[PDB]
Amino acid sequence: VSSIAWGPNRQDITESAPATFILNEDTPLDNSFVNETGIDVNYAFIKGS
Amino acid sequence: TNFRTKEKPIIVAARSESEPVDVGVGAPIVVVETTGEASYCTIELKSTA
Repeated sequence: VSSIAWGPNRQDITESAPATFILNEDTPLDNSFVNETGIDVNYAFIKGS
Repeated sequence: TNFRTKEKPIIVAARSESEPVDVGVGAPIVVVETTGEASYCTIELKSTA
């Protein structure tokens, strides 16, 4: 992440330290999409109802 | 004894310039070139609109 503002001449730059992150099952999920969608395509199976 | 009368101050050249600031445009400043003799001068402007 870098913070850039209009400096004296034309621009000014103030950066920050980089960081890394990975997304796995250990990462908590808020979902918020809920469920009840027809036709499921997942790692588990292919079930139709 | 020889002398000379004062010169009436007249407007020779006049213009207004605004300094270009990085963030926006600076306030314009009117630059006027004048010649004549006067203890002090009063300058007034009337809008032509």
